[PDB]
Amino acid sequence: TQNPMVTGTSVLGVKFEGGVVIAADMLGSYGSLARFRNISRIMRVNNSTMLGASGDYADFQYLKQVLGQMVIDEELLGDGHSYSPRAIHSWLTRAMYSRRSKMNPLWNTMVIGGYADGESFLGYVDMLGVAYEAPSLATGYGAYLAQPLLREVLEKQPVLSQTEARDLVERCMRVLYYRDARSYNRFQIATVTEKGVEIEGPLSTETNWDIAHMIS
Amino acid sequence: TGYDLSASTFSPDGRVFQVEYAMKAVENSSTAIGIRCKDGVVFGVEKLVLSKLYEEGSNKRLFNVDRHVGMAVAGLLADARSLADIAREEASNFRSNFGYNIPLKHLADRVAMYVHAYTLYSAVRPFGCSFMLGSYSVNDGAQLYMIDPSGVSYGYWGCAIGKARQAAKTEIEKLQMKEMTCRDIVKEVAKIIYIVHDEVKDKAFELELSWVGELTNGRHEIVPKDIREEAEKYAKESLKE
Amino acid sequence: TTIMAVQFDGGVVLGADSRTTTGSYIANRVTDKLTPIHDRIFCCRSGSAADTQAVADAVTYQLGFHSIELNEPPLVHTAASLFKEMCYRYREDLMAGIIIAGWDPQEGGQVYSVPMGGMMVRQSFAIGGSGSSYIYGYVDATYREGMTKEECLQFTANALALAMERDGSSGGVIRLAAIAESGVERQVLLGDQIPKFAVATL
Amino acid sequence: TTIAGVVYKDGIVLGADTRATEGMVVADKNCSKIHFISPNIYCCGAGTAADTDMTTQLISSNLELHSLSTGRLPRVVTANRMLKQMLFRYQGYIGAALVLGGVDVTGPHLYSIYPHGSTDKLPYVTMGSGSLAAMAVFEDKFRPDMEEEEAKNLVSEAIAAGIFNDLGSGSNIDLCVISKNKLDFLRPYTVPNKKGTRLGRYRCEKGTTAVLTEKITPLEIE
Amino acid sequence: ERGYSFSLTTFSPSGKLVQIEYALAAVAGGAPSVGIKAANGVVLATEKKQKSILYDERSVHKVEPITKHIGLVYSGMGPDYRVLVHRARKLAQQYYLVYQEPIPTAQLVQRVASVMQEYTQSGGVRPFGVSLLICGWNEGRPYLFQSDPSGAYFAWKATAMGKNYVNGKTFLEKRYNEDLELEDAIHTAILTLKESFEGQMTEDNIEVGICNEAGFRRLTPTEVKDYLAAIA
Amino acid sequence: TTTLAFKFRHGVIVAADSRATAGAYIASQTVKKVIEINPYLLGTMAGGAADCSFWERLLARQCRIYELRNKERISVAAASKLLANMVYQYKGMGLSMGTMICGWDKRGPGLYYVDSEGNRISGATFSVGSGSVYAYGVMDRGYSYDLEVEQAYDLARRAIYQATYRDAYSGGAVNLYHVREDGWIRVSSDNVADLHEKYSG
Amino acid sequence: FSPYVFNGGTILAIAGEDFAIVASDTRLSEGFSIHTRDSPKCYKLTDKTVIGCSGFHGDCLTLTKIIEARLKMYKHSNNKAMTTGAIAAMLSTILYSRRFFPYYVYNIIGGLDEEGKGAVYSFDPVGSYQRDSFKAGGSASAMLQPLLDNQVGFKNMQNVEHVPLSLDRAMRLVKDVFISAAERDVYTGDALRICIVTKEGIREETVSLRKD
Amino acid sequence: EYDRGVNTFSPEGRLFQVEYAIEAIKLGSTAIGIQTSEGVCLAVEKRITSPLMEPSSIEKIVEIDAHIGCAMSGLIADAKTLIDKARVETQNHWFTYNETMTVESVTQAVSNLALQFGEEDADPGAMSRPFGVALLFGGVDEKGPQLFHMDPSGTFVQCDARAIGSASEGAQSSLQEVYHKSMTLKEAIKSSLIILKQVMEEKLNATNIELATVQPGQNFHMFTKEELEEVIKDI
Amino acid sequence: NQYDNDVTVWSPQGRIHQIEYAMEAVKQGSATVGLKSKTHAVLVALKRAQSELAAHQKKILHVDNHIGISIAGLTADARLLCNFMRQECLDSRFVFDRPLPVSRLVSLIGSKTQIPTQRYGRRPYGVGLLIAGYDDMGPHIFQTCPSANYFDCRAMSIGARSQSARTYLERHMSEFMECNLNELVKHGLRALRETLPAEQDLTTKNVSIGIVGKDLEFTIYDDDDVSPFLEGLEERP
Ligand SMILES: O=C(NC1CCCC1)[C@@H]1CCCCOc2cccc(c2)C[C@H](N2CCCC2=O)C(=O)N[C@@H](CCN2CCOCC2)C(=O)N1
Repeated sequence: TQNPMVTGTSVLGVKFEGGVVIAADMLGSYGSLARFRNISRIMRVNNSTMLGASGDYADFQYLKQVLGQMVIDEELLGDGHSYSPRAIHSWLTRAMYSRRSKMNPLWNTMVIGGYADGESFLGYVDMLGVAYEAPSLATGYGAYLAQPLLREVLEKQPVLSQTEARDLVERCMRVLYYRDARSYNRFQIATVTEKGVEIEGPLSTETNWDIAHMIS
Repeated sequence: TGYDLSASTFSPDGRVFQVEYAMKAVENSSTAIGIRCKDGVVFGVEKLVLSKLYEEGSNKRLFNVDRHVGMAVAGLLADARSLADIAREEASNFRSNFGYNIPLKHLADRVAMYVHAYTLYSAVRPFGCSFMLGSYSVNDGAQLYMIDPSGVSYGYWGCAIGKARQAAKTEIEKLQMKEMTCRDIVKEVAKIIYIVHDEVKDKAFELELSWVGELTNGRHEIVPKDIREEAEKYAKESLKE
Repeated sequence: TTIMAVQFDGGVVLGADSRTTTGSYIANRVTDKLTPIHDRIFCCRSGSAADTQAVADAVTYQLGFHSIELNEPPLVHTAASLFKEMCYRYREDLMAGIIIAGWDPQEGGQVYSVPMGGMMVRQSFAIGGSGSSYIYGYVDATYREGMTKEECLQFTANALALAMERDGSSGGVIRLAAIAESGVERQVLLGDQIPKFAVATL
Repeated sequence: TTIAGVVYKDGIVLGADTRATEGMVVADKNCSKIHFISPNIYCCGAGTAADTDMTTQLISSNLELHSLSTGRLPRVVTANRMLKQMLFRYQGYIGAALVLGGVDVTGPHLYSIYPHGSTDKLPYVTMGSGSLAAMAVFEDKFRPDMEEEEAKNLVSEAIAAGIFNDLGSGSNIDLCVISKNKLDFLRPYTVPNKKGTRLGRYRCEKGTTAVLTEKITPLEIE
Repeated sequence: ERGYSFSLTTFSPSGKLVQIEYALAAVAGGAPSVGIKAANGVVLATEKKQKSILYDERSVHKVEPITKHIGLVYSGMGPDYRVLVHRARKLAQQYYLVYQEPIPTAQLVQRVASVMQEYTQSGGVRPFGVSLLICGWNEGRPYLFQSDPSGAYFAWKATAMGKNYVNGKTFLEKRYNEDLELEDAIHTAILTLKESFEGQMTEDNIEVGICNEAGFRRLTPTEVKDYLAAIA
Repeated sequence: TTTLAFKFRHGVIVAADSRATAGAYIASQTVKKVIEINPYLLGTMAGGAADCSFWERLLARQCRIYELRNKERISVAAASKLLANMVYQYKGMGLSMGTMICGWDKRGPGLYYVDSEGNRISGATFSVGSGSVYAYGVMDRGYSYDLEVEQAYDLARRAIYQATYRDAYSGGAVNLYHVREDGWIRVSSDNVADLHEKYSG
Repeated sequence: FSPYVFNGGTILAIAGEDFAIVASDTRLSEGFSIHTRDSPKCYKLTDKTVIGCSGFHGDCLTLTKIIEARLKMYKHSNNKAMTTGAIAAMLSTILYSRRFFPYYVYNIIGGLDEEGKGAVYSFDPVGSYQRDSFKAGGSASAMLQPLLDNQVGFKNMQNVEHVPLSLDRAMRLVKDVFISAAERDVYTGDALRICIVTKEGIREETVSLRKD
Repeated sequence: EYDRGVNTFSPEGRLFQVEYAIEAIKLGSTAIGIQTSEGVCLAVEKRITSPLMEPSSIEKIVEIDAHIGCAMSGLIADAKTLIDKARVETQNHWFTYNETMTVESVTQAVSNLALQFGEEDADPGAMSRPFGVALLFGGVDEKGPQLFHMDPSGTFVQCDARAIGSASEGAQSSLQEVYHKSMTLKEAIKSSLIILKQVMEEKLNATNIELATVQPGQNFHMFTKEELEEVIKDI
Repeated sequence: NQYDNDVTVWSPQGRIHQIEYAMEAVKQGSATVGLKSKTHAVLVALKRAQSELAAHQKKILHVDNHIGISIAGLTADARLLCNFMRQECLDSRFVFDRPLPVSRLVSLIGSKTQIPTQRYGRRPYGVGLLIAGYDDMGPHIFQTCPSANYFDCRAMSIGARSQSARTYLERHMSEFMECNLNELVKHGLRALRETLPAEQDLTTKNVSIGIVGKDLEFTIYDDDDVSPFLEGLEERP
């Protein structure tokens, strides 16, 4: 992909005590045009792993297809081994790096959330093959607008509860709606716990416009 | 007499003896049976245990070739594993190209043609395995197919491959499987496998059970352990009396 | 170009304008942009004529062979998937926005957008081509659930008429096709049959 | 270049001018732009002359093989499919714009084929640098199901519009009339332009040119 | 599989390529064919007996056009002949594409014979089991050629192939004459076929093609019917 | 970089500076610019450090293989030809190498200049690198075929010293080698600060 | 599309008589943002060898994985672990293999040679490399190197007793130079990971740096 | 004969071609390697076939690298490819790792070629048959002196003392009778020459044998005629 | 006979004689035993010396930190397969950053070694493998054969006279799960000793051991490193 066509905006992720939460708005933008307003940019990879993607949506659909087939192929063996979130993150890092090295990149930034062996995993992979782990993550404009809030909270409180993390991501999504011109007030929250992966569907943030009257 | 050394040579009677020899290899294997019922398909296999040194579950002859498709094999196990890999590749490629689960009939046809391609040349030899494919879907119902070394594929209500296929078929024909559930059919399958098993020649064996149907929501899987224990108890009770 | 498809209970309604331009010259003014891919599966093409013609022909071939092999009517989703695979694999060489609309017995009437770049999404209704930009608001204001086939035909005709009035790259006649279980009913609105909206004066 | 075609009641009429230029200089005054494809199928060509010639020759030979094997008259749709798939394969680098016309078992058929491999099936078509003038003539005067003579006059007027209003078109008008019962290749159909009479005589008399060396090699004849 | 890379046709201690001789035995067991080169054309005739009346005799032709001016017929194996006909048509078209001129008959014969030779030396194939009679008209002249399974070709004034071809050649020697016209050549060809024909000949029992200035064409059953009525 | 080499009555002298830079930043002052291919054969490096190092190491490998196959050391001319053919394959791709191959073979002393631009020439004196013009001046004014060994050492040291004085991209230490009939010897390594002290009172 | 991005990172290595220190900052940045504060640039290769890599993080990750694989393959084929010098030579060849689409990585290897003495090898992106007593690489290398020249190499100092560098003094110097770098190089900061290689093994230490 | 492919197993589980190639080894001239603490000594009977032949052109001991030599027995022409592979291997190792390859690693790399022959699914350049030569690699690496034996089957083993070739039976029995782990290099050289003199047919002299040594100090060294004369005089 | 020269020729009995001959190749090799407890997997290999002056041929090889193998049969085929296995484990660690599970490695070996058994001119691999591994499912002993079949075993023995070892293992397998490492190795050594003739005896020269476990990377013990395990061994009957 030399030129991304339909793209998704920021994806947020936060670790919490006993799981991980990821948030993404449900919009595919065609340049400035909010063309496709009900697309899911979060995928359940398996019972312990979920994946959210910003960037080119067709590249995301391709990656979702390939990952789904890999997970199916592994589940067929029935040998008691399953891909951990870390293994999926490593595989995605390799795939992105290989495509970048061919000068034919997959134009996506991905947040991989997971919960295995009583430990939370939150990984970042960008289109050049830059990957890492962190307590909190935000792609695109989120990196400038959401990440400071997440990191302030986590710096003063390293371990969050699920409720605390959920409130945090809601606040970040509201800020993104206020300030990201490619945002949309309809988003999904995916949570991975020991219980599995649960994707909560169309949500909206309450907004305040009182400053609109504060005009002179 | 020289006519039976290559699959690319017809005998003067129009037979291909290498394919018949591969079929003999299939015939010298422990039996497997598939039964199609109203709700799905049940597979049973008489896995002969050639030594107590082996871990239980070694050399499984039931495979998952797709979420919705199970496969039971008889004959050369390595050839069977190769064909299972081929079937898995076919299902995965079909999902990649057309975006939905491969219909069982189409998968059976594709794998049967792959098998057939090995019956025409001196460069390769025919596969030495027969196998059944079972699936259940809401739209298609329950489907059971069998493929043999010649590449012939047919749909069945009840199928037996292996060395005791004829006796197993005689037993299967006594069931009215068209109006039965998977829950009773698993017991009947265990009973048939126990009946046809040769206690003297074959020594010990493990019963392998799998199924795919409404009760599994279209997913092929090994029969749960309690279900298998009940089925084996029923089969032994049927044998003893 | 302006193309549109809308789902209704039991089928789909497709529509297109008939203008094909090279620069500002109208090379063809009665183009047929609704292409039958199969008995009850159509595609509306926008973008490069050569690319969409080639891709639609390739998909028609692949889908016909697939349907013969399976002995069953193809799924609309299968045709959309074939289109998607071709449009994604060659996204750097193709300029093709496709709408695949049809009817199949399993999922009824379906509309899928395969825009430039090769993503695929199912939609209650889809619009595309250069002129669609001018009717987004209109469709968003006028669409409602539970529209009958007649209402969907009128809705598509109105939307295409507005797009054609504003978009220099659209015009000509409106080609409509309704697809249901019973089959495909095609029609052409031309001249005074095209919905009219008065130009404001003074 | 101006080429055009129309479908009339019983067949096709194709037309072309006969000028070929290099830059802004006339190279050929009598270029033949209507190309044989099969006895019932012809093709006018604009764009790159070598590309048009080679593409039409190739498709004509392939269609000849196809007809030899089938033992049936070729179909226009077959010619169109072969041409368009080849042109698309070459991604517009074969600069052949074509007007393909024929009569087969399913009646008369007229296609316009563009260099990138797009095609249009239409009752009348124009191509070349003079295409717009000819198309103006058609839009003004075309009617469905014209008689043969009306169609001939219409196509001739269209080519004449191209000849007299486009610097890239000129010289003669060639027509090709195709019906199920005949083919009339009219070359030239009209000669609207002619070189003026030479007022003076500039005849170089013998001995006017000075010669340094001369060599006469006798040739043995049968 | 990939094909065998070694030749199935090899030299015997006596210096013979026995597979070629066996392919020639197959040819000699084929249905009789006759070619006659007249002053103003060439006639190819061949027995076309069907096994039963159930066969749609007008569905498969033994006399085939290669180009407007070149036709051919065969003795031997039909499917091999179809292969060679397809190759010959392709070769003629390639020649036309390069030279923008109908391929001369001799050139077409040389190219087809080259293919046939290739099948006597390449790996893992047998020779073609057919002999071809190729008729053509170019440079205001008729041409009659025969091409054998070995890839050797000869120019003939008249010849016979297939079952009973030695008697046919003697008959042609007795009857043939360089000065005779095309219609007399057709009569002579049909008479040559009659010599080795079983049962009564009809317009549906034999196939005839003619090459002259206009081109090569298969004769219709009505024209053959007229010629047969004249022959009686 | 400044490297020089010259043949004279008593063999071949090879001298180099020891500085390596990345842009304007001095990456190192201790780089070894004289590659010891075998006891009778030396290579010098100028230009891209990675290119010169890699390709002269490849040359050393090929020379060892040649000796094993043919039971004799490769000649200087053959070694330089090997290098030139190796680098010609990458012409115009951005390889930066200016190398002197110096040795003693059956034909006596041998001195070849080989660069990535394709040149391969024998000569009696060469200088390569960004500081080679400055070194040429001094060497040319001081050079005779009949220099004594110590005079030759002094000439090489002074030429490299002056080059490091004028050229911003040359400096560090003068490393000096002498190729004789029975193999080369590392003559010395003198820091140009010490030389500056020596050549100025 | 650019296949490269600069992710910052400052690495340092010091060879002692019987030790080698490899240190790095743990900040991972892009543009003017901080991806993470916990990305150390040092990787243990063998009980005797550590490598520091800075630059384009994608290349750093891929290169470290390739080196790990090569070390295991060498151990398989030769039945012994690679020495530090062998690793340096091999890395030079790996980097040159991409001479026309380079790894955008600066590498410093710190370990023990076969004699048990500290060895530091410094590399450029296309594989040029040399042995040094000390070296800095990455974003703040131009800041670090002159101070090390002055304090480890005693350059420009007269009437100073050139004395062998003890481990304690080396640790203090590493910490001080990284503190100075965190004040002036925007990319350097958030923490200092130090790996000390001795015959006893690899010990690890972490020190806080300023976070702005 | 051609009744079987080159990759056909016998009913006893052995490849026919490998067993035949070992039979071919048993026709080679006798070579003997002895490994001691002070180094490795290789010796080989030259087997001069005519007085018009030049003995110096018979190369049965070749240098693989400064620290590795190889003695060979059997079809010597087949040994050339293996020797070149070993030489290229050591030089590739030096280029990549800036160090000397161990004797075991070189032997392993050579042995990996033994069974790389076959007909079908084989690109041009593929070997049609096994190598008919046995090799004794002597060398000195960090682990001291090392002697390795490789045969046509691709099996290689470290040996203290090994005899290959036609007379390898008696030579091996004598080596077992005489070898002790503490023997010196001079002792090993003398013993190997005694065994060669015993098993050879022509009288052992300085022209009809080859002797090389590898020591931790000196590189691979081929004895000259005068050194050979001195050693032979004390026998 | 006409059926016993190519892998692509089925015999009239439904057998493939070339594969059985490769089985013989394995049955000729020196005995090796594998066994396991709840926490450890052990390979014990009896090594042969071709001559009294030659070193004993190595029978245990490294594949990955968690996987080692013991070979019996043609050693060049063994090296081919070992290199393939090593590359597979390296690929797994490169792509997924995790050790390759042992069963998946065995499946890959099965496919690789089955391919040649069906193609003209190819031969079966002439080596049998015992594979000792440790992964998330615990310890594993696998046996792979020239027929490309593989078995998951509580314990196994392959090579010449391995039937005696199998008899011992069948007798004593009930005790393996609750054995500590030392008792496990001693059981392996007794099983291996059952393969020896009366004259021969287990020493520190002809025995090699390989151990893998939860906190123990695959380690090979040779020469004096075997003495601790041999010290407690009693005298054979
Ligand atoms: O002094 C030097 N040559 C002398 C010393 C030896 C022989 C003579 C050159 C002088 C620079 C000109 C060479 O053009 C390049 C060609 C290809 C690749 C690179 C540079 C890579 C890189 N580039 C590329 C441009 C920006 C940059 O920085 C770079 O300059 N690398 C340094 C490495 C030298 N040291 C580092 C490793 O440790 C040992 C010494 C380098 O090649 N210097």
